[PDB]
Amino acid sequence: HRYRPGTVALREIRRYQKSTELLIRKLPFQRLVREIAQDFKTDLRFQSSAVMALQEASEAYLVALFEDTNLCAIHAKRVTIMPKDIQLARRIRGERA
Amino acid sequence: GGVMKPHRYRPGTVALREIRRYQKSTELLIRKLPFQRLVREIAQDFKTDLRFQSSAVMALQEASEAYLVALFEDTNLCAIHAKRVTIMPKDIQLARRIRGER
Amino acid sequence: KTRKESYAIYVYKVLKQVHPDTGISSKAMSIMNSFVNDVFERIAGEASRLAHYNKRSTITSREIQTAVRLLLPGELAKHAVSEGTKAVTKYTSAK
Amino acid sequence: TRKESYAIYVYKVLKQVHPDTGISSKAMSIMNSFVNDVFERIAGEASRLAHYNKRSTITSREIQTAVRLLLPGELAKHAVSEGTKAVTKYTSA
Amino acid sequence: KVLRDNIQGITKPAIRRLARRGGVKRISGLIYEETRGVLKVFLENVIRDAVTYTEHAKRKTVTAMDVVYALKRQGRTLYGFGG
Amino acid sequence: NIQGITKPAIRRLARRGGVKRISGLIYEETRGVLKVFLENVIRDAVTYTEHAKRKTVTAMDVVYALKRQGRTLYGFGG
Amino acid sequence: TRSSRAGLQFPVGRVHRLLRKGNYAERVGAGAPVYLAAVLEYLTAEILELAGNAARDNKKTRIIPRHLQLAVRNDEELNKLLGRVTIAQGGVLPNIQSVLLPK
Amino acid sequence: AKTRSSRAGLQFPVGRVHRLLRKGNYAERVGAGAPVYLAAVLEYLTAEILELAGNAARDNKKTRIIPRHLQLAVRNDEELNKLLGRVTIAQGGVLPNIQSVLLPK
Repeated sequence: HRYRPGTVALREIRRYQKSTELLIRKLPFQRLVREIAQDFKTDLRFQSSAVMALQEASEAYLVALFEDTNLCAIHAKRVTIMPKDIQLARRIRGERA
Repeated sequence: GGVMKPHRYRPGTVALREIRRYQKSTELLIRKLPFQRLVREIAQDFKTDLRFQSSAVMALQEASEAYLVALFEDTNLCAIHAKRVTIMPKDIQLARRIRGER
Repeated sequence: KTRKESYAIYVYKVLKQVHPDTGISSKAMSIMNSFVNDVFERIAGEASRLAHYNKRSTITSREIQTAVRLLLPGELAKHAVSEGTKAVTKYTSAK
Repeated sequence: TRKESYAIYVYKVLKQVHPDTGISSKAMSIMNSFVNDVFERIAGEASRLAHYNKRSTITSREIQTAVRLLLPGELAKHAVSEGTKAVTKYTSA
Repeated sequence: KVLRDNIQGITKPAIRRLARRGGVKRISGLIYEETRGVLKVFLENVIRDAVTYTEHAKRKTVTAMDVVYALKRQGRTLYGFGG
Repeated sequence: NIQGITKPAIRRLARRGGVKRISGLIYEETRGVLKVFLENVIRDAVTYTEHAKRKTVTAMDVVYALKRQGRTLYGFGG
Repeated sequence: TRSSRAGLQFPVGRVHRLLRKGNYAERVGAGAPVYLAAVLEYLTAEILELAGNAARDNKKTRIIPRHLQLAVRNDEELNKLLGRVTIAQGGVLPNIQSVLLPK
Repeated sequence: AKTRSSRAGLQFPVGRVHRLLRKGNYAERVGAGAPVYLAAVLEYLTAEILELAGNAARDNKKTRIIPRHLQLAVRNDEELNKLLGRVTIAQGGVLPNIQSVLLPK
């Protein structure tokens, strides 16, 4: 049949919140990191452990940011996070100007 | 034969006037002596028989007013994001949650 | 082969002291070691800042206690203080 | 007793930049606080770098990289240029 | 002399004035007590830290430097009173 | 390159964050925030590496970079 | 050792050495390494205690990071202490906002 | 010249900086170029801030720089503001700013 819109999302929330495995596949993330790093210095090497630490920190930060964003969107009587929500969150945090 | 009064202001105008007025000056807004009494009480409950340098109280009041002004700024931001114009308690709680305060 | 150090073994002894029939994973071991380093650093730095603030040259047990009372939340700090004072009294008892 | 301050040097700099402009006592205190704060931050960052590199001394390299970690882009760049220039002048003289 | 209910010394007009300096235009009635609570929390934390420093110092009087140290501890550094 | 952070991956992250409904422009905004965050952290990490006179960025350098930013990380020799 | 004399498991001498080499002050008294080691040992005892509890709840024999994250975040005081710390392989606590729940 | 500041052509006291570094337990030993470098950095930051502070005082037709000026200066300059983004200035006040939706139409 069909699941009503908005149900499979709840299942996935239960699913992902119970595990801890990283959610971004490694290789694209690593290539992004190397691209970004290149702009500060040429011919640079990275310990895989360093890349893993970068990914850990980045994903944890993103999850926290989304938590705050969902909180904002709920406050705005909404259920769909929208860019303005992230902007408000970061602004209050003090990260964005 | 009577005495008539000219008119009456629309609401919110003096709010804006006050806003600019207090955004131009810097003088402290909370009255001093109640603040000192409150601080003395709070310290008392942390430990009895403490005395204070006035300058210490002043620094405390400055930090408190600064903190509160920033808090109100963030509250106003939240109020606006909630398509409202009156700040409401839940706005403060949201601000303090996002700030990482408890 | 470089002889790098850690807190592992003592963490394991404590763990046995609280949950005798339990193990721990290597990644959790490293996490624990990082936690110990972090707390050590914070308390030590707070002690040093005390020492500077009071114009004195010695980070003593008293500095450690007051730093513990600055850094840790209420109940955790209370118990920290109790334990530390206890161990110190014992250490001065022996020699 | 002697209560050291950066008051005099701040005055010198001010007159260097604004000869015709005074500073209030409160402003002077604030400036002093800023100076001390920046000093402490840079010094702590440099000490941290020294420790991380298992090194027992602070050289102008540690200070320079500390500045690079602390100040923002243009501010850091000009500060670095000034620091290196002062170091070179001191070494020559 | 005992001190009691000094939190209400933070009168409504004062909180309104602050909110004006914060850019607020229209203030809900319940905002005042919530603001009182927030101020009480913040003051409790800062005074706990400052009193701690004073205790270590073995002083019966709180000095501005104690306040400044406490504030810097809270990641809320203050200029204008030394340090 | 940056786009390699696939939209569904962003969805997965958000789900772990507790989000139920996601907008289109979100994905790109999240990409931007991630790019900035990485930029800061990697900048600091390189700075640390450079002062070490090493061509290989180490984990420890990442750790100090995160600690500077008040985003302390555990599990990599803290 | 000195740990033996103080009823601790944590290496006092290690703490003493680190206190010296970390340039925290010119001179270091005698109690301080003992006290700091005792406090550290107490805290890690607490962390391990709760993490083992969690692992038992999850029916596991060896503590893995997820257990540590659960113990930390679920507890109020530990969570406050680790306010600015992200634990590798830690995840988040299960939590769904009401309005998102089905009606 | 005798003063090390004169050797480095600096207004700040290099000697005082050197003492401070040594009396701060930042490391076992202190190099000779670090006091000079740090003094130069401090001088540069002070000059940069004072420039804007004096300019602000001018804008308010005032001969003396008062805290309000220091605030205005720092908060208007993006980089300085970022350096002091977590700092409070006694008597600083705030930049005049009113949200758009609060303006009458």
